[PDB]
Amino acid sequence: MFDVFTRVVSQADARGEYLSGSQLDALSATVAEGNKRIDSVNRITGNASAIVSNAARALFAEQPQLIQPGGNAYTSRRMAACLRDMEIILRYVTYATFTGDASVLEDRCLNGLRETYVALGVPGASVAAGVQKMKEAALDIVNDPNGITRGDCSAIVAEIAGYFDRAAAAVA
Amino acid sequence: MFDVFTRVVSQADARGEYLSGSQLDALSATVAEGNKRIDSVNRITGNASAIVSNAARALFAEQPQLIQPGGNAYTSRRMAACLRDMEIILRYVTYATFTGDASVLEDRCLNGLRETYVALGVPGASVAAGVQKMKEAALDIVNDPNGITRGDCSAIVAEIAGYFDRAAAAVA
Amino acid sequence: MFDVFTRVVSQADARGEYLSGSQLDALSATVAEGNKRIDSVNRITGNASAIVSNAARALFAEQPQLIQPGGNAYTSRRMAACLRDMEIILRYVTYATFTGDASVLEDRCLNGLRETYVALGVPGASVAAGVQKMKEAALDIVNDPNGITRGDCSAIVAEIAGYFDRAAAAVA
Amino acid sequence: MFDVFTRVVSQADARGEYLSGSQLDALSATVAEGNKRIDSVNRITGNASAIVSNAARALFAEQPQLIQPGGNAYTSRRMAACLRDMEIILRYVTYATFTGDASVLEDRCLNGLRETYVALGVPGASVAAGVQKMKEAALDIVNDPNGITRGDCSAIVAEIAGYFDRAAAAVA
Amino acid sequence: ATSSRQSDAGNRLFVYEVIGLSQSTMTDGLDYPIRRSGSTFITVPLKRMNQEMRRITRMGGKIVSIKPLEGDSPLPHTEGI
Amino acid sequence: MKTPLTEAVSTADSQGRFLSSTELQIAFGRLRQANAGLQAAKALTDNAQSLVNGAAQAVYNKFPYTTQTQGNNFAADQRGKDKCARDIGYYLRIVTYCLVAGGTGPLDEYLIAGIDEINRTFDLSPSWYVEALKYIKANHGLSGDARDEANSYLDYAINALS
Amino acid sequence: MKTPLTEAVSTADSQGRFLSSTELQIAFGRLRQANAGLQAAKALTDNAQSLVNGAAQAVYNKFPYTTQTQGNNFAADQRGKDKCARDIGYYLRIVTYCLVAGGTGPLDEYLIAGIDEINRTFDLSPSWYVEALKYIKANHGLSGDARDEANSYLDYAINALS
Amino acid sequence: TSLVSAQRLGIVAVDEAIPLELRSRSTEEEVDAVILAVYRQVLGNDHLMSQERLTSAESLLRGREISVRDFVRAVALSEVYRQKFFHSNPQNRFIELNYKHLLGRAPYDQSEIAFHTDLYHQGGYEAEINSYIDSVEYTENFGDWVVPYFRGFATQRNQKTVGFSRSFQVYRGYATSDRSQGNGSRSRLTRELARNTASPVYAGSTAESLRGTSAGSRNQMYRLQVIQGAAPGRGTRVRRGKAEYLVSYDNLSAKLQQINRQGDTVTMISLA
Ligand SMILES: *[C@H](C)[C@H]1/C(=C/c2[nH]c(/C=C3N=C(/C=C4\NC(=O)C(CC)=C4C)C(C)=C\3CCC(=O)O)c(CCC(=O)O)c2C)NC(=O)[C@@H]1C
Ligand SMILES: *[C@H](C)[C@H]1/C(=C/c2[nH]c(/C=C3N=C(/C=C4\NC(=O)C(CC)=C4C)C(C)=C\3CCC(=O)O)c(CCC(=O)O)c2C)NC(=O)[C@@H]1C
Ligand SMILES: *[C@H](C)[C@H]1/C(=C/c2[nH]c(/C=C3N=C(/C=C4\NC(=O)C(CC)=C4C)C(C)=C\3CCC(=O)O)c(CCC(=O)O)c2C)NC(=O)[C@@H]1C
Ligand SMILES: CCC1=C(C)/C(=C/C2=NC(=C\c3[nH]c(/C=C4\NC(=O)[C@H](C)[C@H]4CC)c(C)c3CCC(=O)O)/C(CCC(=O)O)=C2C)NC1=O
Ligand SMILES: CCC1=C(C)/C(=C/C2=NC(=C\c3[nH]c(/C=C4\NC(=O)[C@H](C)[C@H]4CC)c(C)c3CCC(=O)O)/C(CCC(=O)O)=C2C)NC1=O
Ligand SMILES: CCC1=C(C)/C(=C/C2=NC(=C\c3[nH]c(/C=C4\NC(=O)[C@H](C)[C@H]4CC)c(C)c3CCC(=O)O)/C(CCC(=O)O)=C2C)NC1=O
Ligand SMILES: CCC1=C(C)/C(=C/C2=NC(=C\c3[nH]c(/C=C4\NC(=O)[C@H](C)[C@H]4CC)c(C)c3CCC(=O)O)/C(CCC(=O)O)=C2C)NC1=O
Ligand SMILES: CCC1=C(C)/C(=C/C2=NC(=C\c3[nH]c(/C=C4\NC(=O)[C@H](C)[C@H]4CC)c(C)c3CCC(=O)O)/C(CCC(=O)O)=C2C)NC1=O
Ligand SMILES: CCC1=C(C)/C(=C/C2=NC(=C\c3[nH]c(/C=C4\NC(=O)[C@H](C)[C@H]4CC)c(C)c3CCC(=O)O)/C(CCC(=O)O)=C2C)NC1=O
Ligand SMILES: CCC1=C(C)/C(=C/C2=NC(=C\c3[nH]c(/C=C4\NC(=O)[C@H](C)[C@H]4CC)c(C)c3CCC(=O)O)/C(CCC(=O)O)=C2C)NC1=O
Ligand SMILES: CCC1=C(C)/C(=C/C2=NC(=C\c3[nH]c(/C=C4\NC(=O)[C@H](C)[C@H]4CC)c(C)c3CCC(=O)O)/C(CCC(=O)O)=C2C)NC1=O
Ligand SMILES: CCC1=C(C)/C(=C/C2=NC(=C\c3[nH]c(/C=C4\NC(=O)[C@H](C)[C@H]4CC)c(C)c3CCC(=O)O)/C(CCC(=O)O)=C2C)NC1=O
Ligand SMILES: CCC1=C(C)/C(=C/C2=NC(=C\c3[nH]c(/C=C4\NC(=O)[C@H](C)[C@H]4CC)c(C)c3CCC(=O)O)/C(CCC(=O)O)=C2C)NC1=O
Ligand SMILES: CCC1=C(C)/C(=C/C2=NC(=C\c3[nH]c(/C=C4\NC(=O)[C@H](C)[C@H]4CC)c(C)c3CCC(=O)O)/C(CCC(=O)O)=C2C)NC1=O
Repeated sequence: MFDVFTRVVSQADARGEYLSGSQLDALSATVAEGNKRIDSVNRITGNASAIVSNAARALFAEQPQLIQPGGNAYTSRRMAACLRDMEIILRYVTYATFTGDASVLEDRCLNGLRETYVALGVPGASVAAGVQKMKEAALDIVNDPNGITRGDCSAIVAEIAGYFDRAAAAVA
Repeated sequence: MFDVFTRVVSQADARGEYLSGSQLDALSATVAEGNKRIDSVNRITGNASAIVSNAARALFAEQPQLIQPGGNAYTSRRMAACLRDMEIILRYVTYATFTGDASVLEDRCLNGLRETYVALGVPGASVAAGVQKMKEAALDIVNDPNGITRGDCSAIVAEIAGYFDRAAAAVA
Repeated sequence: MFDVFTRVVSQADARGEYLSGSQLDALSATVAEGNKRIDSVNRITGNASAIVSNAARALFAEQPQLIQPGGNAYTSRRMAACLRDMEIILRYVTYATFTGDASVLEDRCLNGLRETYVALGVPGASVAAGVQKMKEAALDIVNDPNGITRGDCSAIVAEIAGYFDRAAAAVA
Repeated sequence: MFDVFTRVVSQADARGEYLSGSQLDALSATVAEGNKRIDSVNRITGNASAIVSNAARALFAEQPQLIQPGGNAYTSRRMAACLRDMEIILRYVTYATFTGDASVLEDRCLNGLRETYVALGVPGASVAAGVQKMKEAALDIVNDPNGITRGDCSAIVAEIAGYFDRAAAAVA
Repeated sequence: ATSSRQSDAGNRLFVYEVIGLSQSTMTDGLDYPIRRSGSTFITVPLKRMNQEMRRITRMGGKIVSIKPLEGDSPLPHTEGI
Repeated sequence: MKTPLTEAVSTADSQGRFLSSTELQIAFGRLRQANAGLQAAKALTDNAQSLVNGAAQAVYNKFPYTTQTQGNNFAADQRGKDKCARDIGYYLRIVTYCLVAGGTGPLDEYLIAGIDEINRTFDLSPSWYVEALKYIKANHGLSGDARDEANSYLDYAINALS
Repeated sequence: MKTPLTEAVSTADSQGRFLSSTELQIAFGRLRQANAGLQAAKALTDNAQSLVNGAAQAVYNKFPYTTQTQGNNFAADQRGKDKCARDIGYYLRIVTYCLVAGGTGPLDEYLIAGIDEINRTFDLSPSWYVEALKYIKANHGLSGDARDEANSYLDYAINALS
Repeated sequence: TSLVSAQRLGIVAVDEAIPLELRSRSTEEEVDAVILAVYRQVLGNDHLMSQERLTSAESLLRGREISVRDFVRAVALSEVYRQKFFHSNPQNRFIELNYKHLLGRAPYDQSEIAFHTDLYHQGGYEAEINSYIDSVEYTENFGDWVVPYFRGFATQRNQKTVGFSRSFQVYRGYATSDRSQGNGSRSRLTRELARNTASPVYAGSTAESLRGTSAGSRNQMYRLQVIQGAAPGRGTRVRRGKAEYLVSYDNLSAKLQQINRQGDTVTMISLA
């Protein structure tokens, strides 16, 4: 896998060049944003169970076809598997936020996931709706101004929204 | 796998008949060139590392894009895999020479090698060129007049060359 | 596991010197003995099932308490395991005759066989009696003058008897 | 522990059968060889100190690494223990020659000797080399025609050689 | 790591098709050589699906297709014949 | 399908290294005795019909109940004799295959593997084939190294059936 | 186990010294006497079945109560008679073992040690075995140097049982 | 290990053992050899009869429908493995048997035993068996196509040094098995695995001791690993908690009486 540094390292080794001034300056800016990135990872991790439970509540409230007898998320076994799937997707989104590159999210969670959900009969649009709800919950929790020092965090929120849209698009 | 004996045994078993006189005379002829077969196997085995290193040197001499930063043979891991592939191909050509039939080479080395190289992105034309280079290196080692009893060895040289063309055609 | 050669090689490498000429002459004597050795191995292998069955029947003629209800060789399973142990001991005796050293017996056949027969409740003295009876049958098989060219084979018979006595002494 | 008679006595008692005519004839042959056996025991006992001193001198001439400062046989006490070990091994070889069975040599002297030499850091290959030198010394003294009545004594010399070989193999 | 296990429905078999199995620091751990990298087909039950996916993913393999079987038997694999 | 050469290559490939002098000596023993194996295979191919008919006659001599007891497993009718004759012909043909190959490999994949289930399911006594193979041992009439492999493959199927 | 060779080696090992001329004389006496011991053991081996049956019969003559009254320790049934014949066969076989070994070592290791606890526990009378050994003394038929060997081991077991 | 160590330890044949890999398009001989190797190693060198030979999973290998790992899993999940190693065995012994068969290893620590016991209690035998085959260690060591083999006598990347000494307590020899009389065996590691220590190896020729004139009438010694505590009478000063006693046959009953009167527990008795 790669993080925000080793992705640029792998690109430079493919090109066979040393890093220029612009790439090192971009990586230094990423290091400057790194504390905000770790704050985002900490907040989503600390409210992960709340995010998964509230997203499951809203998903099966707006889509009651899944929890009804016969629905995929019906039966405590399949429901526990669905809650595990929300927890796994949120966990790998936090992993991709931590690395700063989505290599862990593509290569470790989203690869074969669409074919998994097609072979299982899992409706991937419902999973994408749950990922959208985890996105809005996590972006509200990151952007909470209380209990943390002031600063601009539009870049990391945009990156987390990109990771969440990547997770939702891989199952849709 | 098969050798020169179990090949015609399996053909006679699939026909359900005993071996006729011409088949046994052909196998007696195979026993007659068996000593030259053992000589060829021993000479390629004894000069295998020199053959692999010289074939690699020529291959990266007139195809330098393999070793270029970003090339398929660039990075120690990829070059070690390249020399290991050369060693495996030469070893399985000696295996097929030893058996007198290309069952071990086609079934345990060339079986699935082409889509392996396709999925990795390994350029199979350059692999076939390296196999060709090991072919003239091995046939130059075999046909060295010094330090060996005189005799005609065109059949075993043609059979080794045929094994090398089966190895090169399975990767191109 | 050693043969007649690598045992002398192992003590010489432990001493750190080349083989003296007496050791080379003794190894050449074993090389000249090797045709009679391969004859003995082939004869015991060819009559292995007859040797095992005859020794089993005459062992239970000697010891009827083994197949008696409650005996160790009673019940098809235990009888079948006993018969497998008899043919395994005969097989490893052929192995030790083949190599010319008894390292395969003490390293594979008798390695923990005493502990296994104590733990299972197997009477090891009855196993040693069966090994002596297979020894008598195999020595009558090897020293049979019919169907072979003449020669003095007391050395290979004494070596087979030594392997059999070491196999019997390990379980008793 | 056993002698030549009591080994086959114990082997017959483990089977519960009387000794057959072949075993009694073999023991009668042992009784016939016993005078030469006593002669061999007497000769090795007489020249025991010469055997030990000459073989130790030859061993440290061939292996001067043992007496060098820091060597295993360096220091008077370790060298004494070395000469004591050679004398004890000779004494137990004479005991095994006297009894006609290697029960005393293997059971009282060779069992656990390899573990002791490993635990002290004693090189068991050097012990095996010294025991081998004592072997050709003892078979040179035993097979000396001078001062004794003539007769074929190859069997007792081979038996002493076997005792020395199992003494050297128990430490190598 | 799943609730599927200890269930009859968790014996539903699937076939994973994975590509790109190559040596990597993640693969440097392995004590055995890998012989194929073209298209490896693995039969996986439902209970064991989580383990297999992670294992394939950990080694860097890429999953191309997962075919359901509608059976507990691996008979419609038909790849090694 | 085991021979000297195939097991030599399999051992070297399990080692993952080249063909050392061990496998070369394996090939030398194969070359040394392959000519006698081919001569033995030629002689048994020439005498195949006579030895199969004599082996079937010896089986009927030792086991006369196969020729008089009515049953699908027995040779009381001409169908059972034809099946017995072609079974003995199979045994002799895979024996010649083992002589050609130079190992018991053709016996291992063609005849030995699964033969316990064949004799159990169709109620074939293995002692019939044991007497047939003892007739082939008694009357193949080779000498030297040709007879020694002939006794090797014959007693291999004797030991597997008993 | 106790033989002249084992005793000589045990004493020389206890003193940590080589085998002197004393041990050589021990082996010389063993060697001279061993041929008569082996001939005595051969004759007892050949006459063993008749000697054991006659010894059991002589015990039944001196002690008829062992054949009439019921009891596990008595020979009134076939099981008790088989046990008595097996016991006397054990005694005679170990006497032959002592004849071969040249000392009372087989008796001391196989029969003498613990026979008091056996005769106490299983209610066996040592007088029965004393009469059995006395019948072996009466009818072994050895003469000369071999007879004094046989009678020494038979009286050693008698003196142990009485 | 090398020749001089393995000759004393009796593990020569383990060191010259080649891991069987079922290559693609394998001949029936190679599939038969893989099946026989799996039955030898997974079923612990048991005399396996043909009546429980698992013909279905054998045909699934022959068919190439399942991998070698699947066959190992099928064999370990069968009732042959349940009868031989699970039903009559305690949990510690069964977990050690699983490690020896599936992973070719001795267990390293007590938390591994606690994890496997908790996984048995939470998910059944099937879940527990899967734990070993679907582990990172199995995939790395054997993967899909290599028959599992004993790796406890070789230097492993993530291994504990105590695993080498415990492998001799688990692997008793080449001609041994894991079957006992009545099929119920007690674990030899529970004393050390719980306490995170090791025992002396004492395997084969390692167990022997020098006899001399000190062996008694029977020229053999007996080896006693005994945990010693303070005596209530305080007659003799105890210098070590774990003590070694080498005693003859003629004093073995007396020495056992001495140890039992001292209140000390016997942990091992072997030949020497
Ligand atoms: C010198 C004053 C006279 C002399 C000496 C001589 N010595 C030896 C042999 C040995 N000497 C020793 C002594 C020691 N070894 C030790 O480790 C220590 C303690 C550190 C001591 C004191 C030993 C062990 C030997 C024998 C082993 C060996 O050769 O090293 C010899 C050789 C004897 C032989 O037979 O080979 C000689 C000649 N000789 C004289 O004439 C001087 C008057
Ligand atoms: C015969 C003279 C009289 C007789 C004998 C009788 N003996 C037994 C039982 C046992 N005898 C032995 C003796 C030995 N066992 C040994 O191993 C050796 C050394 C080789 C000896 C001498 C033993 C051990 C037993 C008991 C165990 C067993 O049954 O084998 C019995 C049976 C006693 C019982 O209660 O079952 C009998 C009857 N009885 C007579 O009346 C004869 C006068
Ligand atoms: C037969 C003459 C006697 C007899 C035998 C008997 N043996 C067993 C069980 C086992 N035997 C072995 C031995 C080996 N296994 C090997 O792989 C090798 C080669 C290195 C040897 C020498 C083993 C391991 C076992 C146990 C495992 C298994 O059963 O496969 C039994 C069965 C005991 C039981 O209760 O299960 C028996 C009966 N028994 C006799 O009475 C004869 C004297
Ligand atoms: C067929 C097997 C099966 C079971 C057993 C099952 C249980 C189950 N109960 C749920 C919710 C719930 N269950 C309750 C139950 C109660 N609240 C109370 O105060 C009462 C005391 C109590 C009733 C005894 C409530 C209030 C919720 C809603 C929780 C939420 O939306 O957050 C949910 C969450 C999803 C949803 O809203 O449907 C599941 C999956 N589902 C299944 O498929
Ligand atoms: C390594 C990372 C990883 C991922 C990504 C993963 C996905 C995953 N989800 C699964 C099942 C499942 N996933 C769901 C999920 C849902 N059903 C719905 O209706 C909702 C739309 C949705 C939740 C939002 C369900 C219901 C199953 C069980 C399907 C079945 O039992 O038939 C399975 C089958 C195996 C098993 O559950 O044990 C896998 C492998 N497993 C992993 O280890
Ligand atoms: C081990 C646990 C741990 C963590 C996670 C941690 C994070 C952490 N976040 C920091 C800053 C910060 N964190 C933020 C983050 C944000 N600001 C906002 O208004 C947004 C709501 C939000 C984005 C999610 C900002 C803007 C800073 C100051 C700039 C910077 O230091 O990078 C700092 C600098 C010290 C400080 O001023 O507080 C630390 C140490 N410290 C710890 O000990
Ligand atoms: C990115 C990771 C990486 C490394 C490290 C690497 C090393 C590397 N160095 C090579 C050759 C070489 N390297 C040298 C180097 C030297 N000769 C000397 O006398 C000097 C003392 C010394 C320099 C310090 C030479 C002479 C060759 C040519 C060898 C040949 O053609 O036979 C080759 C052979 C292929 C080729 O000709 O390019 C490789 C693969 N390749 C890689 O992809
Ligand atoms: C274990 C190692 C070992 C090997 C490998 C070996 C091989 C070997 N090759 C031989 C012959 C031979 N080898 C050749 C081979 C050739 N002649 C040529 O001019 C070509 C350059 C070349 C083909 C590569 C020929 C022509 C013969 C003689 C014909 C024959 O014996 O088959 C012979 C017969 C004895 C002799 O005349 O030398 C042996 C023993 N002997 C051993 O001990
Ligand atoms: C409790 C499970 C169990 C079974 C089943 C069993 C069978 C069994 N039957 C045997 C022998 C035998 N069985 C027979 C049987 C027959 N011969 C005939 O002609 C008849 C047609 C037929 C009867 C139906 C004979 C003759 C032997 C002796 C074979 C020999 O000594 O060579 C033997 C050989 C050992 C011995 O002599 O006792 C075994 C082990 N043993 C067992 O422990
Ligand atoms: C692949 C099967 C095969 C085998 C096994 C085989 C063995 C074999 N044994 C031989 C010799 C021999 N075999 C013996 C053996 C014995 N002589 C006796 O009287 C004893 C009964 C007996 C000991 C068991 C002797 C004495 C020789 C001749 C000396 C020698 O060649 O070493 C020979 C030399 C050629 C000959 O004179 O026959 C061969 C080739 N040949 C083959 O093709
Ligand atoms: C049962 C009869 C018996 C035997 C067999 C025996 C062997 C024996 N040899 C020993 C030591 C020794 N043995 C040697 C021998 C040698 N060093 C060399 O370099 C040479 C290769 C070799 C002379 C051939 C040495 C040097 C020691 C002392 C090791 C030490 O303490 O540092 C010790 C340690 C105890 C002691 O200090 O004596 C024993 C027990 N002890 C017995 O009671
Ligand atoms: C107490 C001290 C003592 C001893 C040891 C002793 C031994 C002894 N050795 C003898 C014979 C013998 N000794 C030998 C031995 C040999 N012949 C050889 O040429 C070989 C060099 C050598 C083997 C080491 C032979 C061949 C006989 C004659 C055969 C025999 O009597 O067994 C004899 C028979 C009488 C005679 O002819 O001399 C005796 C008494 N006598 C004693 O008073
Ligand atoms: C937990 C981490 C860990 C440790 C500590 C460890 C030690 C270790 N050292 C070993 C062997 C060995 N270690 C040595 C070391 C030495 N020989 C000498 O003379 C020197 C004094 C010394 C080097 C300084 C040797 C020679 C062997 C091989 C012994 C043999 O195979 O015969 C072995 C046997 C297995 C093998 O050969 O791989 C182990 C397990 N293994 C581990 O996984
Ligand atoms: C889950 C239960 C299960 C099933 C259903 C199963 C079927 C099955 N049958 C097979 C082979 C086979 N099946 C047959 C059957 C026959 N040939 C004929 O001509 C007849 C029409 C017919 C019998 C009446 C044959 C001949 C093969 C071997 C094909 C070959 O190896 O070339 C194979 C390939 C592996 C092997 O050779 O054993 C499988 C997997 N295996 C299982 O485990």
